[PDB]
Amino acid sequence: RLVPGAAYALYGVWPLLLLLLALPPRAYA
Repeated sequence: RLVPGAAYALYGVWPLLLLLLALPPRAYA
């Protein structure tokens, strides 16, 4: 029902931490 940000940042932050958990270095290594 169009959340007021409550279910927006929480949903857009999981993939960021997921990206950070498997984030590669600037030189790939």
